[PDB]
Amino acid sequence: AFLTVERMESPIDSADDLAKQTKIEYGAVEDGATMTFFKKSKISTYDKMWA
Amino acid sequence: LNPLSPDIWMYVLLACLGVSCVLFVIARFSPYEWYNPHPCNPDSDVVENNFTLLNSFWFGVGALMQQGSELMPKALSTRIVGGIWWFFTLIIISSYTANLAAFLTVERMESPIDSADDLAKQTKIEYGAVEDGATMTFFKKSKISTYDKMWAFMSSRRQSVLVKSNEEGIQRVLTSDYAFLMESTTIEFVTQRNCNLTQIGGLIDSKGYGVGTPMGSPYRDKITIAILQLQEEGKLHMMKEKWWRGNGCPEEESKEASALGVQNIGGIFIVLAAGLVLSVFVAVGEFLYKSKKNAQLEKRSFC
Amino acid sequence: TLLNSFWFGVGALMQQGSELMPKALSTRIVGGIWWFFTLIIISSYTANLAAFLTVERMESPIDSADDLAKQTKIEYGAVEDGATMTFFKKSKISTYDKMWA
Amino acid sequence: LIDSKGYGVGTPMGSPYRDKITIAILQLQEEGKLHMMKEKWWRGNGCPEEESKEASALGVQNIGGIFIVLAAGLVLSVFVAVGEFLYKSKKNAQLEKRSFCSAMVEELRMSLKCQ
Amino acid sequence: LNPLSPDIWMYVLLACLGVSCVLFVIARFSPYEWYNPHPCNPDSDVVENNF
Ligand SMILES: CCCCCCCC/C=C/CCCCCCCC(=O)O[C@@H](COC(=O)CCCCCCCCCCCCCCC)COP(=O)([O-])OCC[N+](C)(C)C
Ligand SMILES: CCCCCCCC/C=C\CCCCCCCC(=O)O[C@@H](COC(=O)CCCCCCCCCCCCCCC)COP(=O)([O-])OCC[N+](C)(C)C
Ligand SMILES: CCCCCCCC/C=C\CCCCCCCC(=O)O[C@@H](COC(=O)CCCCCCCCCCCCCCC)COP(=O)([O-])OCC[N+](C)(C)C
Ligand SMILES: CCCCCCCC/C=C\CCCCCCCC(=O)O[C@@H](COC(=O)CCCCCCCCCCCCCCC)COP(=O)([O-])OCC[N+](C)(C)C
Ligand SMILES: CCCCCCCC/C=C\CCCCCCCC(=O)O[C@@H](COC(=O)CCCCCCCCCCCCCCC)COP(=O)([O-])OCC[N+](C)(C)C
Ligand SMILES: CCCCCCCC/C=C\CCCCCCCC(=O)O[C@@H](COC(=O)CCCCCCCCCCCCCCC)COP(=O)([O-])OCC[N+](C)(C)C
Ligand SMILES: CCCCCCCC/C=C\CCCCCCCC(=O)O[C@@H](COC(=O)CCCCCCCCCCCCCCC)COP(=O)([O-])OCC[N+](C)(C)C
Ligand SMILES: CCCCCCCC/C=C\CCCCCCCC(=O)O[C@@H](COC(=O)CCCCCCCCCCCCCCC)COP(=O)([O-])OCC[N+](C)(C)C
Ligand SMILES: *[C@@H]1O[C@H](CO)[C@@H](O[C@@H]2O[C@H](CO)[C@@H](O)[C@H](O)[C@H]2NC(C)=O)[C@H](O)[C@H]1NC(C)=O
Ligand SMILES: *[C@@H]1O[C@H](CO)[C@@H](O[C@@H]2O[C@H](CO)[C@@H](O)[C@H](O)[C@H]2NC(C)=O)[C@H](O)[C@H]1NC(C)=O
Ligand code: NA
Ligand code: NA
Ligand code: NA
Ligand code: NA
Repeated sequence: AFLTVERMESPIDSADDLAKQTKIEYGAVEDGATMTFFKKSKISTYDKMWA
Repeated sequence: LNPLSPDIWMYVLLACLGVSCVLFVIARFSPYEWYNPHPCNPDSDVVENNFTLLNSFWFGVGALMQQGSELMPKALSTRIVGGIWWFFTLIIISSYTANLAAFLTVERMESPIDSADDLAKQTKIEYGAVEDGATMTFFKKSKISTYDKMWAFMSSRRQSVLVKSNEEGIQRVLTSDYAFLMESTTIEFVTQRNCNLTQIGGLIDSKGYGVGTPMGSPYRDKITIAILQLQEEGKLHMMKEKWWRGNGCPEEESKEASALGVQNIGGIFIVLAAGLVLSVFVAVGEFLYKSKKNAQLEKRSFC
Repeated sequence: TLLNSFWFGVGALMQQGSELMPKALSTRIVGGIWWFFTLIIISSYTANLAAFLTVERMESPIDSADDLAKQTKIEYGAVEDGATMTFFKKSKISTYDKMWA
Repeated sequence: LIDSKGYGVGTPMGSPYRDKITIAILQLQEEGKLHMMKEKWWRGNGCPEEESKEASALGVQNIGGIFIVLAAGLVLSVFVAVGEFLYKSKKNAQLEKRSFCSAMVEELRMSLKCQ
Repeated sequence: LNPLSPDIWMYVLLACLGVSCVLFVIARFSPYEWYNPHPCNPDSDVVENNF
């Protein structure tokens, strides 16, 4: 029950997997072209990253 | 033999000869193991230590495989061997049942190849490409790198790695062992409805598609203000998510994890078959040894 | 005897012990390899009956509308062209748009 | 790749300098030139790393410490093998008449084979 | 030595010495566990324990 717990877990590999990780805080360059894509996105996976 | 990473299989085997042979040294040097195997009398001067080198391996192997042995030592210097070699067993045998429980319920299929470079070293995979399309014009003019060496593959074995269309090769890779070099827009389309065929590697080339326009037009200054408008609102991405979606394959179920057959473990019907034949050969091998002794005992040797 | 040779054939496979305990080298390998045949089979049994009862405990029946969206085996079903599909065709929640797909 | 922006050789307010470049930059894009130069400044150390994963497939890194306690469990066997050998030699020297010279004779007796 | 906490391993070894000593007391105190280990020539008054 240890070696099947740390086998179910895996490092994040995409942008939706990081949305389910509220422990790891996001970080970005502020008020630039990166947040420009994220504030007007209606995909609602990246809107969760904006939240 | 998979769940213990064979450094440990070589260390335990070199510890099953290690602690075994030291227990031979400790016993013959200790006084209490010099007791009588015939305790009916006080002594007939028949006082003899039981631990021979054949019996020294026997408490080694017999304790490592949970079945026990016949010796079960008496002297305190041979209890400390018997108190640690037993505790050496209940972690190795209780990590074997731990890992093999954790490899059957949670499996992750490792691919042998991960890129165009790790794929390049193994010539047993029979790469192939789509002959006379847009891909062969990339590798023909390729004088760059690794991809030049892959051109020497395809020129050596033509009409077998040069499938005439996309659809015939998808039938071919579903049967044979094959690995495409084709467009990464169609690969995103095939892998969503035919979920046995994943995209390993990544981008090697970036041509990029585009709306056509005749030679000289005021359209193209207003086409690009419409395409770049659709990139920013995500409409060009939401339409890309809409058509290439299809069915989708959330394939994680683990599939009743495994009804374990011969296909996983069959080597213990091989190491059993290669064990009993080894003992028939030593049965005749010591049968001649008794005849070798009887050659020296009475008078006669071979008759 | 053959009556006792099953006893080392059965008792060594069920880990309860034996009564013979062979005493010479030509019967130490057969006495030794058969012990290694037991400890792989019995530890591919305990290590696999654990692997059934933790698989059908991770799975659970669907309890919401997003969990059924991840189940492409169970096909949806609805009343056709009515008030139910009216809510689903104009939804922009994109969880119910996946149910419309 | 979330977004697909793309860089570009810029061109001033509406001018035919875009037309001589969009022709000529596609010759660099298709032959080899934007891969021969991209691997000339984005090269780096070429660092190999991690052998990617062992990932709970137990080796020496986790249960290797029992080979410490198996090594430590045999050191306490040798040091007590002297202790049993000194305990009866102290007893047998008390019995008949003689001193610790016979304790070496007890080693001369127990150095023999199966008796 | 991780899947049991350091409170169990400290108590298991203190339950090993707790049952090695109590079984030593009961086996001497009990009448039946006194027996002669010589039935090859019985009735010898050579009563000894394995304990
Ligand atoms: C029924 C009787 C049961 C007795 C069980 C006793 C179990 C004792 C448990 C005590 C619990 C105390 C908690 C902490 C102890 C740490 C132990 C450890 O991990 O390894 C320690 C040593 O290893 C040993 O302690 C010796 C074990 C081998 C010999 C045991 C023979 C038993 C015979 C019984 C006859 C009586 C003789 C023994 C009397 C004790 C040190 O390891 P380390 O420091 O990490 O090494 C790295 C050092 N470095 C970093 C510089 C490289
Ligand atoms: C004895 C120590 C253990 C074995 C030694 C190795 C340890 C060294 C560590 C690492 C090196 C390992 C690499 C060796 C490769 C050689 C080929 C090989 O042997 O495997 C072959 C057979 O397997 C056997 O026959 C060996 C096991 C049975 C004989 C030994 C035990 C018998 C009693 C012992 C008497 C002494 C008592 C000792 C007491 C301690 C594999 O079979 P195959 O035909 O290739 O099947 C392939 C099928 N496939 C293609 C689908 C995949
Ligand atoms: C692929 C095919 C390959 C196979 C076929 C190849 C074809 C070739 C054909 C034929 C060749 C094969 C010949 C058979 C070999 C053994 C014969 C035998 O049994 O006699 C002896 C060896 O048996 C033992 O017990 C081993 C240990 C010896 C005990 C002490 C003697 C000296 C120890 C030093 C060296 C030891 C080893 C050192 C490290 C290696 C019997 O010994 P024992 O004293 O009577 O046993 C007492 C048992 N007791 C304790 C119950 C009382
Ligand atoms: C763990 C230890 C390993 C070996 C264990 C022993 C060997 C293996 C024994 C039998 C092999 C089984 C044949 C394979 C068929 C598989 C089908 C099945 O599941 O059960 C079948 C057999 O049911 C039994 O097995 C009953 C148990 C046998 C008891 C005798 C063993 C004691 C030996 C000691 C005696 C001492 C001798 C004297 C000594 C001196 C019938 O069940 P079913 O009708 O098919 O149900 C289907 C349900 N389903 C569709 C949902 C699946
Ligand atoms: C939990 C139990 C505790 C420890 C047990 C004892 C410790 C030592 C045990 C095993 C040591 C193994 C060392 C290396 C590991 C194998 C690697 C290998 O390449 O094997 C190969 C050859 O090797 C063989 O075929 C031999 C199989 C090993 C079993 C030995 C049984 C002898 C019993 C010992 C006692 C006898 C009693 C005698 C009494 C006097 C076979 O595999 P492959 O062809 O490479 O398959 C390729 C597939 N793959 C790539 C995914 C792998
Ligand atoms: C004369 C008496 C008998 C002695 C011999 C008995 C015969 C049979 C004995 C053993 C047979 C089988 C084992 C041998 C295999 C190699 C061991 C190994 O794997 O290394 C392990 C030891 O871990 C360390 O190296 C950490 C530092 C250890 C310092 C000294 C330990 C002694 C502890 C105090 C001693 C006093 C205790 C006192 C308590 C009161 C782990 O290695 P690693 O560093 O983590 O990395 C792997 C490196 N490698 C790949 C090269 C392995
Ligand atoms: C790193 C350096 C090394 C570590 C230093 C280690 C320090 C020294 C280590 C161990 C001390 C002794 C070592 C040599 C003697 C062997 C022991 C023995 O045989 O037991 C004897 C008890 O002892 C007696 O003879 C009766 C007196 C009781 C002593 C205390 C109780 C023993 C508890 C546990 C012992 C201590 C446990 C540990 C305590 C902390 C058995 O009685 P016997 O009289 O032999 O039987 C009749 C003899 N006859 C059959 C031939 C007729
Ligand atoms: C001649 C000799 C006779 C005795 C044999 C001696 C050898 C073997 C004896 C014990 C084995 C090892 C000793 C310590 C471990 C015991 C439990 C422990 O962990 O401590 C306990 C503290 O309880 C105490 O503090 C009492 C300490 C007195 C020792 C004997 C008490 C038990 C007997 C009378 C028993 C009466 C019970 C009712 C019976 C029907 C901790 O509590 P817990 O229980 O572990 O967890 C429950 C609490 N919780 C749920 C909130 C977490
Ligand atoms: C599991 O994947 C393997 C991949 O190797 C499949 O094995 C191939 O099966 C086809 C049958 O159409 C053979 O022509 C190939 O030669 C096999 N490849 C080999 C042996 O390397 C296997 O069919 C798949 N199983 C299932 C149930 O999908
Ligand atoms: C490889 O392709 C698929 C992937 O498992 C297997 O067949 C598919 O099965 C799924 C359901 O699991 C269906 O939705 C697909 O339509 C099936 N596709 C095809 C082409 O049959 C197929 O059995 C696998 N193995 C081989 C040898 O082709
Ligand atoms: Na388990
Ligand atoms: Na057992
Ligand atoms: Na037993
Ligand atoms: Na078990």
